[PDB]
Amino acid sequence: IEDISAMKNGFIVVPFKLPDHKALPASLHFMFAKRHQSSNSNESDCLFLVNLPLLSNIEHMKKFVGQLCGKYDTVSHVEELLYNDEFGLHEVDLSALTSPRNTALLKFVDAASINNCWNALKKYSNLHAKHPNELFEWTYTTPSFTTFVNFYKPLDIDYLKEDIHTHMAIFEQREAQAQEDVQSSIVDEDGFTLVVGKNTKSLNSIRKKILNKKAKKDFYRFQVRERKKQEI
Amino acid sequence: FKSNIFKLQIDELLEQVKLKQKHVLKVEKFLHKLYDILQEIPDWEEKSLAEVDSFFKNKIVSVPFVDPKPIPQNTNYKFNYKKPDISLIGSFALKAGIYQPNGSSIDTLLTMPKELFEKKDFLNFRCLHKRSVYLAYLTHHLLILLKKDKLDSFLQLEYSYFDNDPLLPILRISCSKDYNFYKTRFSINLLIGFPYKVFEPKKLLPNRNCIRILPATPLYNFSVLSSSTHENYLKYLYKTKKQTESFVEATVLGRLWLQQRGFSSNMSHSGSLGGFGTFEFTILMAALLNGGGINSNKILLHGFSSYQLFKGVIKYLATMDLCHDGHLQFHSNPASKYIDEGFQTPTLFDKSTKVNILTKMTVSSYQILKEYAGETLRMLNNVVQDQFSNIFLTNISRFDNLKYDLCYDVQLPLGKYNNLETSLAATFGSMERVKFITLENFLAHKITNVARYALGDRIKYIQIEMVGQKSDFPITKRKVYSNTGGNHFNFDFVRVKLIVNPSECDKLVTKGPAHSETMSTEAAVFKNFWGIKSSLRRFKDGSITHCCVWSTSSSEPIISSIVNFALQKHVSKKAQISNETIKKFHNFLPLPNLPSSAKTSVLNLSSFFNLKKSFDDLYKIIFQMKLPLSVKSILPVGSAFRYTSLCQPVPFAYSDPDFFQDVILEFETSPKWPDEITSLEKAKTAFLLKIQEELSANSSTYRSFFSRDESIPYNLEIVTLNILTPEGYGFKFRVLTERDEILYLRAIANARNELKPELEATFLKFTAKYLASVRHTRTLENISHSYQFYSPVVRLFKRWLDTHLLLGHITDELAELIAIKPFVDPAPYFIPGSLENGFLKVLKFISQWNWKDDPLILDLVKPEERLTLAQYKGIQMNFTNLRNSDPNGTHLQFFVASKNDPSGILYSSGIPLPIATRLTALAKVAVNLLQTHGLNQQTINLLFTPGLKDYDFVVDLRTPIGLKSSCGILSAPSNFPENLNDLSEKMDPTYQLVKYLNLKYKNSLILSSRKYIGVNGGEKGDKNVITGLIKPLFKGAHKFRVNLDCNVKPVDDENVILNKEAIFHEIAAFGNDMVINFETD
Amino acid sequence: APESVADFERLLIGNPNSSVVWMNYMAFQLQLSEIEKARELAERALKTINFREEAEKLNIWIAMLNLENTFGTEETLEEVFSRACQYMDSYTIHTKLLGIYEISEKFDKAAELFKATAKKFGGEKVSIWVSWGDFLISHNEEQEARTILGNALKALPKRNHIEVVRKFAQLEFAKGDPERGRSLFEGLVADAPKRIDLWNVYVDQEVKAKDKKKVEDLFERIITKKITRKQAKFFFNKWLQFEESEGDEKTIEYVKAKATEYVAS
Repeated sequence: IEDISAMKNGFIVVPFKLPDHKALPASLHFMFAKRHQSSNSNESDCLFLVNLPLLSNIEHMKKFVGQLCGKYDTVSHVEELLYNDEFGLHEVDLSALTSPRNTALLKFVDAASINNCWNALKKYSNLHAKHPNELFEWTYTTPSFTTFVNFYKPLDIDYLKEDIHTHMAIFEQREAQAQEDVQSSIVDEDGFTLVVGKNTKSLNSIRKKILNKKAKKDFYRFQVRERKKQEI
Repeated sequence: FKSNIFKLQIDELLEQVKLKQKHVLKVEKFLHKLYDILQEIPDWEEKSLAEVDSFFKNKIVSVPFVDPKPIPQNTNYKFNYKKPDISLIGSFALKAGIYQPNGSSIDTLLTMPKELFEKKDFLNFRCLHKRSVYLAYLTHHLLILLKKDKLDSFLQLEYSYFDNDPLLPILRISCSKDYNFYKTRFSINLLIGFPYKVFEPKKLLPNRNCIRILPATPLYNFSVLSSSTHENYLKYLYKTKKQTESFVEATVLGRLWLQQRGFSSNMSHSGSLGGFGTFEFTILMAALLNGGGINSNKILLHGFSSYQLFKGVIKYLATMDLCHDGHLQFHSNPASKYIDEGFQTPTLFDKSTKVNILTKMTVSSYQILKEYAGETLRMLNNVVQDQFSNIFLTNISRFDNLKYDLCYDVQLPLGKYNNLETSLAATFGSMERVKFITLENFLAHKITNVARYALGDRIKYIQIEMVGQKSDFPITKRKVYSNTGGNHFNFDFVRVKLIVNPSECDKLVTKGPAHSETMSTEAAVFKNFWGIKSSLRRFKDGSITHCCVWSTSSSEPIISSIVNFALQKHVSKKAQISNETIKKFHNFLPLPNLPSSAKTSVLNLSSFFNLKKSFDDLYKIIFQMKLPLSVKSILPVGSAFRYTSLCQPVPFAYSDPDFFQDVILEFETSPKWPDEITSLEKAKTAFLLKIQEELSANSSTYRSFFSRDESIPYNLEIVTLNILTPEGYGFKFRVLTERDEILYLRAIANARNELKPELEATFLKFTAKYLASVRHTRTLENISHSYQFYSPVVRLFKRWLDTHLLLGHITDELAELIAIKPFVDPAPYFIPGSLENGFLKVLKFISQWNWKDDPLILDLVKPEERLTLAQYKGIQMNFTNLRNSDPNGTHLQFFVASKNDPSGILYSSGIPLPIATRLTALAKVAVNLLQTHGLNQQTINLLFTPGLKDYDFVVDLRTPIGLKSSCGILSAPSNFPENLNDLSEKMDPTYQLVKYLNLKYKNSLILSSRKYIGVNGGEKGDKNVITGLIKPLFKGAHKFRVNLDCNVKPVDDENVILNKEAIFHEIAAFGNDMVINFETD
Repeated sequence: APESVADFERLLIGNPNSSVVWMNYMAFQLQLSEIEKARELAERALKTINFREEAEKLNIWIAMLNLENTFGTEETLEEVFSRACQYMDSYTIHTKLLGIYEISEKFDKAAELFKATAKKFGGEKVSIWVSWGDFLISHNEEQEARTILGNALKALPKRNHIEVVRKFAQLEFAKGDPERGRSLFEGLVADAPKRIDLWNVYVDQEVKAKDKKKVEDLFERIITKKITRKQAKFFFNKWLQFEESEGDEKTIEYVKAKATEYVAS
């Protein structure tokens, strides 16, 4: 039960001694990791993290890599963190509609960094598998009533003013450019013009409209012949 | 259509209620053996009083001599018994014997001889004393014959009363486990009566005296004359049963309706309820078959079905008065005629037999029958819903707190029959005995008249139940002997029940007549009725009238005060008055920390109207500010604006979660809105910024800041304007424009097929917050003004849900709808006239609700815009489409709909099936508690204790500061602080904490809390629990994945289960400075 | 094992993502033979499962596909085909319906679906050509298989040409014609004689094909061509493993002698 150190899929368990509770009858926090492969330019040299602890941030991974290099004495320096929808709020871009659950991605600087922290976490897996008491202690930046009144706090009026003004300026620039691009006589390569109207301002919206979208039976002699037939 | 549905439904009820020929043959064989027995009973002659005294002294049977006993110094006649004329009376005799759960009865008349009659036996108890010694001799000889033929092994014989008539005792024989009819559950009654036309009707009239010491005794005249004319009724009903074909189904329908309402054919003038059952229904429908027109037209025809007969007779009892305006006249052996003179008593009169039928019914019984007739006539003329089970399958008479709106327990330590003159304030003399033969009758009529004249218009109807009335006594007793109730009389105490007019439920003064030079008779009865409490006050306009002023109190009503005064004045000095149930209910409602809150009534709205006044001042200011887009509308949409806030709004009380009432601020139409949702919210933020700048630059006394709204998912820039107006109130302005519905529909269109239901939930949250909320608010405010008691009922129901920890996951508008259901549709009950009756009606309805089959359709209106046939059927088709898409209800449980919202999902969306089943289970446990145990302070205390069980863990937390005063409840914060950070400091986080942990462990855990810490944080208002349930999804152990969305622990290299302790330590580190206790299972 | 419908329903409430008991319930209604309740059950499942469970969505997609192949008709196949290609990845739905056609033995209709997926998605994908070659050489139709390779050669880019001739040569060595595989292999080393990984899969496939003289002459051709040190010792030691697995000590000594005169340079 202490030798469950590597899954068949290839995931390394990283247990953690948590700070104990004053009224508790130490404890274990099961963290998982595996390196990620992708042809994306901004998704090179990245580690897939599964079951992150509560509200773990840039500071959390900084303290963790500090403890890791202090223990195993490797050179590994993390760069950023991706896919931190730990709650599930930033899932859908409603803005882009109008105009990796429970996981995270950790960025490193180079292949030396990723391979050094990789063998560090491998030695950590063997560390739990042979002697599960010499592990790290995961700590939270534990919130108190100061962070709670930050969660119940009024907003900064100057920050609000600056954000509103800059967003309005960039939105006006983009809107004016798109309007001119629509009503700037879009002539195709083979002589074809395009039919826009007065008061339209989005060629995207034109494509979106496209994506959204007298039998006189008694006239002739044969027909009146069949009419005579239907009288018979 | 109505014909088809009602015919199939009455066919179902008749095949349900139909009895069996095996039971019929068993009981007729048994009564045939009783026939042989009574023909073997031998006759006997004139004997004397001391002779029959020695007879029944040496014998075990005791004669039931009624009060007063016959005395040989004053009786100059003697006794005899010859062959009685035997007949069988009952529904079986009318060929309508039906199954009854507790049992039924077939009576048998043993008719007394004319040759035994003397022509002056009707005078002065003579014929009834003859009847008593008659029945006693018959009991003795039937006892000999049963000891002879060995039927004594399982037959039990007792004395009883014919429909609770204390002057007319009968016999009652019953069988326990070949002539045994125990499977039939019958009990046969033996009646001693008189033949037809055996005394003078013109001397037997209700105004003709038969007791001399001049006042008459009409009920005694009725008893002797009905016991004479029992069989003429039987042959007349046999004639009408030959004449019409549907009589038996009509009378079983009437009988089941009467027993479902709670009436009976028993005596009601002894402080009981009833007087109208099977026999009265049959005689009445026979008279209505004979006719009933104003010029003797026929109202009911022979070819009518039972539906038509029932509709006709209930139309007659609803429309026509028979007590105070007119009377009905018919002949049994030529036509019936209504005449226009009320006799202040129920008056259906037969001149062929010279009888009044409903003299067992008192005035209050007739009043309640009139109201029930009106209610069922309304439900018959209702064409929209199915009212059938609504009328016939809901016995409301179980709980008196659900049948009547105010119950009153009064104890009467009387003493003795000669101690009456000291223990009463009234007088029970000779002519009082003549008019009101039994002490129970006299005291009951005294309480009815006293309480009715005392209350006046504060009650619609009244009822006096005599708790402890045993209508059964053995053969060895002279009458019903008891020692309960502080005296030797047949009651424990008096239950005074009131059907109350809610508008005049709390009028402070009790207005009387004016003042002339001469003391009028009415003002004289007023002065001798009130004594010290009366006065003569000059009002504001200048009238000079008598009135007895009271004082309002929160904990107890003026009805309680006035009935206390009236009973302790004009009844006795020893009675005890109580309604601690409603006393404790008014105590359980919160009391705001305000001046004069204790003496303030429960219907006061002055705090709400002060809030509205401050809002209107701010409304004028922001309306006359100057903006680039002029303001089009400002709509208050808050819970205080619809009177359903839990804590009443106190000035400067800034810790109640309903401190900031929502207002919608909508500008004029403009074509220059942005067309990108984030920049649109930012433009609305720009408008609010300009508004705030102008306010802080012009009207500096107001204070203001800016907050966020994260209740709408994926729309993260919604900024709201918090405004603190210096009368101590807060409003968060949010802006609604003409582009929001368009952009949300466009987003849900352009989203792909997986994420479409997520944006469905998003748009539905948006609608329920912004658009239908305004309609909801104005509708509920209007109908609350028409229904005052809706606001205390919804406040008590929200308190109940908060203490049972369901409010965090059930929205307040759904709470208000499920609270207002009984006020809108109280069928078949009454409109609630007490906080107690309303809340318990809500609990009974939510317990009996089967939401898997039954949707909730409401028509939020003033009493008699309603949802017509097409809209009703369309909403039901929406419901059945939802149930075909979801038969089990894993996604939706409550389908509630009204005129402002025919969708059916809009308010009950996103509700956990554990929470819904827990709510229904709590209601069922509550109603079973009230079924097994009587309603009292311990039961309601157990109702309000939180559960804390069935939860897999509980987390007990406390705040560093008690919040009762800051929430505004006395057992006060004067001014706003100079720092909004200190406002956030005195604020409370626990709801945001439990919401964020719900959002975190939404895949695996259900975490609930208490919302209102100011009432539910103990005596200081500083405690909050966090209960947590594990899903079966992670109670099972599963394969390792990548989007499992839980903190886990593997059981091997492939399969994993959840990490309970790690969750617990995460919550502990989150609430490190706040969590105190933690219990696990 | 659960048997009753109420227990089935309560387990579907208890686990909404357990596609294994979802297919147990659809198997139960197939044993009781209700295709109407089958399609409504698939509709209820696609309504109740999560949106981020795309693997379970694909599983219920192929589930309704299996039920409409075994017990449905061709018009329903077209309807669910269209709705699945509208919702999920149409090339994947093409391959799954292809595989169900393989296990249901409809040769001509499976072949029409090969033509369909080759005309729509043959410009960028290669696995449809792999599966078409597998079907046609299980049908033993070699010249039409070669013309399908030619359609891949004219419809794909150059690196995809290399991949399709490589996979066709591998399936030729596996179950097709070995001399045709040899011909495409020598043609491929005539186009590109440098590709060490290509030479590696070539020598692994001949040492699994077990033809001794060709193993010899191909390895001598590797001796004649330029090879670096690590790949040289790789080919040398794997040839040692082949010769010791078959047991020719004279060839063992020959390889050790040529290895000594190679390292003595």
